[PDB]
Amino acid sequence: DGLTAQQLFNCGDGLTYNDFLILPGYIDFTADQVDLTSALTKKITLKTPLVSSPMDTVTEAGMAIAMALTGGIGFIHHNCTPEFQANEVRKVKKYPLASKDAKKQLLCGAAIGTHEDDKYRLDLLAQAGVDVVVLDSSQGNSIFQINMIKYIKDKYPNLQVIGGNVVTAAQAKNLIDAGVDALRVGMGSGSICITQEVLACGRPQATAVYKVSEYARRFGVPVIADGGIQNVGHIAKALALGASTVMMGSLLAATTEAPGEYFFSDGIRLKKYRGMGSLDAMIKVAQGVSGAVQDKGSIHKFVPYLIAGIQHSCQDIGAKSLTQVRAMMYSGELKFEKRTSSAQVEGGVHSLHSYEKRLF
Amino acid sequence: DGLTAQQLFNCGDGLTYNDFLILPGYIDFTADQVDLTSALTKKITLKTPLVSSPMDTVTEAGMAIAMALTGGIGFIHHNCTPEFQANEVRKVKKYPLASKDAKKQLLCGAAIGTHEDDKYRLDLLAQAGVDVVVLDSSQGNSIFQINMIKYIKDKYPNLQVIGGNVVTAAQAKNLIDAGVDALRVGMGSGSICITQEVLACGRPQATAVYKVSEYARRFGVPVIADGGIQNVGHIAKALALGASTVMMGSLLAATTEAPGEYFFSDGIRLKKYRGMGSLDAMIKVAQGVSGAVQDKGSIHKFVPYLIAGIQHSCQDIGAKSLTQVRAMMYSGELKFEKRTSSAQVEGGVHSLHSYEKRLF
Amino acid sequence: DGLTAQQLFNCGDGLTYNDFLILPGYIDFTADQVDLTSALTKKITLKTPLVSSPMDTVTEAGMAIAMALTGGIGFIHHNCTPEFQANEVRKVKKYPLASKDAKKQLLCGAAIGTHEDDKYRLDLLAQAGVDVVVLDSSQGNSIFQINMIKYIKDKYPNLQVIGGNVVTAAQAKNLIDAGVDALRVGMGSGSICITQEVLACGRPQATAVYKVSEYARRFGVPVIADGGIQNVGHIAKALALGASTVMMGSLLAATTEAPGEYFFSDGIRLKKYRGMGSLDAMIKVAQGVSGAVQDKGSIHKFVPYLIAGIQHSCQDIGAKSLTQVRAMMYSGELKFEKRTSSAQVEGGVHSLHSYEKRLF
Amino acid sequence: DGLTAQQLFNCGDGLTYNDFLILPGYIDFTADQVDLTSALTKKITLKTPLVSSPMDTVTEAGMAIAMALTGGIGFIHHNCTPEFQANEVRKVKKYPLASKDAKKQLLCGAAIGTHEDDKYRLDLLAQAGVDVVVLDSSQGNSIFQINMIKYIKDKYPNLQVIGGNVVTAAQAKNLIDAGVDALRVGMGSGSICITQEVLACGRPQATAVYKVSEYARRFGVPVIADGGIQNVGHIAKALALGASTVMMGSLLAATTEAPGEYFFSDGIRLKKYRGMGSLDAMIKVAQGVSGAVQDKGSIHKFVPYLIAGIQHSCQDIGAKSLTQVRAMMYSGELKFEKRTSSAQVEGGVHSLHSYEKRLF
Ligand SMILES: NC(=O)c1ccc[n+]([C@@H]2O[C@H](COP(=O)([O-])OP(=O)(O)OC[C@H]3O[C@@H](n4cnc5c(N)ncnc54)[C@H](O)[C@@H]3O)[C@@H](O)[C@H]2O)c1
Ligand SMILES: NC(=O)c1ccc[n+]([C@@H]2O[C@H](COP(=O)([O-])OP(=O)(O)OC[C@H]3O[C@@H](n4cnc5c(N)ncnc54)[C@H](O)[C@@H]3O)[C@@H](O)[C@H]2O)c1
Ligand SMILES: NC(=O)c1ccc[n+]([C@@H]2O[C@H](COP(=O)([O-])OP(=O)(O)OC[C@H]3O[C@@H](n4cnc5c(N)ncnc54)[C@H](O)[C@@H]3O)[C@@H](O)[C@H]2O)c1
Ligand SMILES: NC(=O)c1ccc[n+]([C@@H]2O[C@H](COP(=O)([O-])OP(=O)(O)OC[C@H]3O[C@@H](n4cnc5c(N)ncnc54)[C@H](O)[C@@H]3O)[C@@H](O)[C@H]2O)c1
Ligand SMILES: O=c1[nH]cnc2c1ncn2[C@@H]1O[C@H](COP(=O)(O)O)[C@@H](O)[C@H]1O
Ligand SMILES: O=c1[nH]cnc2c1ncn2[C@@H]1O[C@H](COP(=O)(O)O)[C@@H](O)[C@H]1O
Ligand SMILES: O=c1[nH]cnc2c1ncn2[C@@H]1O[C@H](COP(=O)(O)O)[C@@H](O)[C@H]1O
Ligand SMILES: O=c1[nH]cnc2c1ncn2[C@@H]1O[C@H](COP(=O)(O)O)[C@@H](O)[C@H]1O
Repeated sequence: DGLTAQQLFNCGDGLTYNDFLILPGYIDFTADQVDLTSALTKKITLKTPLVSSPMDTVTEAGMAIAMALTGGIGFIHHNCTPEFQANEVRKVKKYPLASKDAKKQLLCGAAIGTHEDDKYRLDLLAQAGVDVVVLDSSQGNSIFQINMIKYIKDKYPNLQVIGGNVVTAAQAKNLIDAGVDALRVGMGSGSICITQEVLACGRPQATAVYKVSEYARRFGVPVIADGGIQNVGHIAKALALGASTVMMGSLLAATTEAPGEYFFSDGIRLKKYRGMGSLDAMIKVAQGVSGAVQDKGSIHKFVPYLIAGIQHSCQDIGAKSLTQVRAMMYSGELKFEKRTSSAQVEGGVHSLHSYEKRLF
Repeated sequence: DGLTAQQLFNCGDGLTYNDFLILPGYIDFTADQVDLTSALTKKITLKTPLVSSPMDTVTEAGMAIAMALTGGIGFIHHNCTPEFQANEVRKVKKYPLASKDAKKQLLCGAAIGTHEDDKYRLDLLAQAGVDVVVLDSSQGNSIFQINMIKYIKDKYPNLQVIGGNVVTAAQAKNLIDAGVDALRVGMGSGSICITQEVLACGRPQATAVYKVSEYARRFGVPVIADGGIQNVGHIAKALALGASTVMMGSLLAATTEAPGEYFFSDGIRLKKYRGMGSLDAMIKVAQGVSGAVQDKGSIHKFVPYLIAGIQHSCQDIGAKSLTQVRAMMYSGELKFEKRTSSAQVEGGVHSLHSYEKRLF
Repeated sequence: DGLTAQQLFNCGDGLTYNDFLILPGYIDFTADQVDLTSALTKKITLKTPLVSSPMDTVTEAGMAIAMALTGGIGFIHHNCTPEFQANEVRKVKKYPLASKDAKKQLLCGAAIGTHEDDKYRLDLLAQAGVDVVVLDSSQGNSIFQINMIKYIKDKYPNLQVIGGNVVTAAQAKNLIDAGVDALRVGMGSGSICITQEVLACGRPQATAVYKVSEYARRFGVPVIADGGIQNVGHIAKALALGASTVMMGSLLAATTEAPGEYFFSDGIRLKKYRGMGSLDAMIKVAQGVSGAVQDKGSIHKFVPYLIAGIQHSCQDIGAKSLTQVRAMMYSGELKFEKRTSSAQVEGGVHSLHSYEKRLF
Repeated sequence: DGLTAQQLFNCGDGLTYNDFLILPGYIDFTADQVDLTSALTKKITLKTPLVSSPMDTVTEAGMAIAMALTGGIGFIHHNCTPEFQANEVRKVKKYPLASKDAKKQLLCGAAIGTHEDDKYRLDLLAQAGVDVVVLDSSQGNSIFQINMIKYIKDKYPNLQVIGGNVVTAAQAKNLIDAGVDALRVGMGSGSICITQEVLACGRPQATAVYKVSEYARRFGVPVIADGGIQNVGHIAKALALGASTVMMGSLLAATTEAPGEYFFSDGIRLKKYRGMGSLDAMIKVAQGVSGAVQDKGSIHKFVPYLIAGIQHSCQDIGAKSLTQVRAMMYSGELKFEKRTSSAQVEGGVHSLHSYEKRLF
């Protein structure tokens, strides 16, 4: 009855989060007894598996503080001067589940590129007290990224470095050999991303998260699942497939703590959201779009809802912690099954004249 | 020519009712010679395979009386004070194919939870003379449900108990060992249900109905197929896959006997219909939506139409009774075949400028 | 390179006409050198493979005359008094590729049921000079149809009888043993049919046409492909899969010779079209809808377009006659390939702001 | 990890460009170091892989000059007098990556049919100095085309002849034996083509491009991929599957250099675009539609964008030239993976209220 993850993904099919479900297990505990403790890198641990994306319409100091206070972490974007990014990290560091360091200050992440401006940008961020840095690229398996990783681990031996983006075990081997402390996974699955239309390169997100995690777990390197998360079930699926944490953009967009002001159109409230490879953000080929997302309220209200939903999902599948979810996934005890297009219709809201969908 | 059910469902695919058809057989009898007699539990038998769902917008005493008079049964909902549910059961018991007990009163079902308030609710329902009780949960394979079943079978040895919801043979083993008299099958396939999108857990309904019934038939325990029934063909498919009875919500919603008033919107008549896990019905995470369904008239006219349609379907496939349909299915005499997206388009109404679809 | 029909259909998939294509061959002749001569029954031959459906919104004497004059045949419907159907057959018989009998009168077909009124209806049609009769049923594998066939072949040994509808080789065995002269194939594929929705019984049309023809060719019994023909490519596919002739409803509906008046709605011209199992046409369960189809002009203009299109299709696949098309299909010389949903999008009109589709 | 092209296309599935992706490789060079040099025929080489289609709404002398100046080539259409086509070729020959001949004049292509008017049309095009000629047919594997090829290679031994259209290795064998210098590939995949609807004959474009190229590479004969190119990723996929050059219609339609005037509808600017087999372009059966495409600016701006996009795609997959892309594809070093319908949705723009899509 059911299929194990190894035989679900080694079929060669192009599986996404919407193409499968997890089969229910046995329940002998309540939902809020479930532990969501998660390893971000080899040496940084969070109370929750949630990470904010380093985009200029998603993460500044206000978003980073709110994610850290709710038990996650925020990565500040680099579409600004080195001075500005360092000042934002300083505001986070100088501000029950809160994510904190050895001095009891909030944890903060930052993003950098792989050019020579980024070697100076790194120094300002290290002086500002950054806890972890992510090399922000579409295709992280490059000589430019490998030279940047080898430079950082020599200059600042204490710093935690996240490599990527990657979608295959061959790409992960080079970055793990180069000494990264974690891997960012996904290519083209993001809500605002058109990289697969424009360059024919990418991967369906569920098989990518599963494949890279199966290779990376052998070296003690955790995986961050990034792009294409639309709901709490997508977070549960990403963690169940081997990811240690989940990074999101559009799902945290249009919250009170996200950068940019609110506006009105068609009688409803909106906030701007755009890809870092859109012409708006940057002979010059575009890799993303710019648009808008509906208002979602404060992260101090929305993150507790995601936490309750992940706990309820772990209870339905029979696991007391995310560590136990991944252990029963790799051992073949957790079970999955595919969905046909008809099953996807049967699984959504159907056969009603009209309906109202409130989540919490 | 064609595939048996055993080789149709052991392929590992995510099959739903819309993904297959039943191949025609040989006809040597008229349609109204077909017998629809069905076992609800180990000791309760109905003239028809139809069951009303225990939802607050579907089953109260008026709905339960009409279903029993038409040869089916109604399960009264528990989103009310225990006094009110016992009084509704009392009104059903105080009221040619009618479903009745040894005292010649109509048969009545009731629903309860698995908390400690439900031990008191159970005693009032037993006082009121209830014939069968269903433990109403999204994931019935739990210590809470198993302790509730073992308590009921000791306190009232005469009472018939229905377990679930379940979608796998591993879940059914625990409830059959605990002593249930029938199993409720389905998770997330309901018209008003978003559990699969919020918690990533569930199963396509046709494979769930087929697999739980194949395990349960060996212990003499019948199966009730619940959620995702849109038409008479779905009822015929559910019974052909091994189910003894079929439970529906939205298909019996907006009938004259269902609870709640009628109202007009967009020039047409409607009645409210909602999931028991919707915020409207019940820090708190929603598992269903609330909406509306178009008016359908009285169950005293609508149920006879479903009965005639199931008889016509049994005639087309060559069987004189539902018992014979399940016997031909398990022996490999009955045949099935898959449908691609193009076959589903060819099977619906197509190639017309406009059309009118009256069923009876 | 490519797949033979035997290995395309013995995969167990639910294939429809839209799910595959025919691979091109070698051309050494012009398009109008192709011969479309087709056997309707064991003793009736037509210049073309086209047959009009016996529906009350499709075939009366005017349609039957035009179909016969253009090289096909028309089957008159039975939703009228036996007197009226016999008078319509009389008007066809009383009237360069024209379909004619030994007396040089036009050929005419008629439809009858399997009840005892039909034994009298048959005699009026036989005296009216009918050339062939079809038993008009949704599921022709019945004791009622077998007794009717055995009665007709004894009463009128000269009469040609078409059995069906069938979709499997097991159904065809009984009717071929009973002595039918041809088989009508298809169940639920028609434009106005909801039999699969309501009774769960039917079959995808391309696999049904292929499987019944493969069994029937061994006894010299031809096959008529009926229901779900939307364009000339569907006619070419039906003939290539083993059918001797193709029957259509909606494709010949709203022509000048079809019964019923024209009317205007939404600024365009329409004619009524309905299923024989719709409540409009006939305690009672509906098996079809009633609607409308856009005007197509005269059959004396429209049938020549279908003839030219089938000749062009035979030229592209490399065959000088329909006999040679079926010979290369059964020998494995003709090749086919499957289509994914994306291939169906690439195969239709795509990537335009607006367009106009003119066929001839 | 991933599938090679040989095992992706030998599955028998109906694959299109949208049904797969290319997995990323290793990067150790910048994007504008990538070489796009491409062989058009056995003796003509271009700086870029881009070709203009010979359609009356796409290629006249203005379009041919602009494509040649940007490093590609244009084929002039033949839906005009032979005198007019020769005069257009004359204007192209009379006019840093520019495509040129031994006399340092721009390269020019022309189209001809397989009738006896075309033997005279050929002589005027040779008079005018044409560099290459394409035999313009829907099904090029015919006695008419083979006699035309054998006539041209004897009359003008210096002329380069392109055969087709073909979609199978059996069709290519006859034209390669006849002595063609290149093959045009595709049937029914074009934006304005309904050949698969009307004649049931054609092939999904990605499998056709891959299979004809695998057979043709053994004889040193290059392949031109024609029809169904919607974006830069489609060009990258076509070249990666073995094509030497890519031909497009709709993607170059509504540019400043394309023939026909601009017009306004619904507040936007448009230009007419139609299939050569539409009734507008030419008892007669249509094989294409006529419509409109939105304005796209000058080819001197649009072609550089396509060049930058193909270079970026080659960089993401790890290749310094198109020659190396095809070498990694045939050796099994390049990797691909399939996409389910859900993966195609995840890969496009999703989960936004509104968005703006600018490419450059
Ligand atoms: N799937 C994804 O994750 C994805 C896809 C597209 C864009 N994006 C987002 O958009 C942003 C842009 O991504 P990107 O990949 O263009 O960033 P990038 O700076 O790596 O890309 C610039 C290009 O210049 C080249 N380059 C990079 N570093 C270099 C160096 N040191 N020397 C010489 N050449 C060098 C690379 O080949 C690269 O294609 C990213 O921050 C990312 O978050 C993400
Ligand atoms: N697929 C489905 O069938 C489905 C899915 C969702 C909701 N529903 C409907 O919505 C209603 C709500 O379903 P539900 O599963 O939330 O009901 P429930 O009362 O079982 O759920 C409440 C939660 O509290 C916990 N719990 C239950 N009994 C307990 C006890 N005795 N002690 C301690 N903890 C206990 C359980 O872990 C459960 O998740 C149901 O009546 C059902 O009809 C159905
Ligand atoms: N897929 C299809 O081809 C399809 C499906 C539905 C309807 N239809 C059309 O609608 C019309 C109605 O079809 P139908 O199958 O209902 O016709 P029918 O007269 O065969 O059906 C009437 C019912 O009465 C019973 N019956 C038939 N003859 C009998 C006899 N001699 N004695 C006792 N009982 C008998 C049969 O079991 C049948 O279900 C047909 O003419 C057909 O063209 C076609
Ligand atoms: N998939 C495709 O590539 C496709 C499909 C349809 C149309 N088209 C376009 O439309 C145009 C029309 O295509 P077409 O195939 O009809 O051109 P065509 O001139 O080859 O077709 C005319 C028909 O006449 C016949 N014929 C051709 N040459 C002959 C000769 N010398 N003697 C006797 N008979 C002869 C052929 O059988 C052919 O079907 C083409 O230029 C093409 O670009 C393309
Ligand atoms: O412009 C872009 N194109 C493609 N991907 C991008 C772009 N900008 C950001 N991304 C990715 O998109 C993710 C956010 O996707 P989302 O959570 O689905 O909304 C980011 O974390 C990046 O991995
Ligand atoms: O809130 C909810 N979420 C999910 N499933 C529910 C909920 N409430 C009821 N159900 C299920 O939905 C079924 C009715 O589904 P329907 O017949 O498709 O309309 C019920 O019998 C329950 O099994
Ligand atoms: O009411 C009905 N329900 C289902 N099938 C029918 C009905 N009436 C006619 N048919 C079938 O529909 C065919 C016509 O289908 P069409 O060519 O697709 O429009 C007829 O020849 C019959 O086989
Ligand atoms: O009328 C027609 N029907 C079918 N295919 C055609 C027709 N006219 C041109 N073609 C093909 O369509 C291609 C252009 O397709 P596009 O690039 O997708 O817009 C041409 O290069 C021809 O191969």
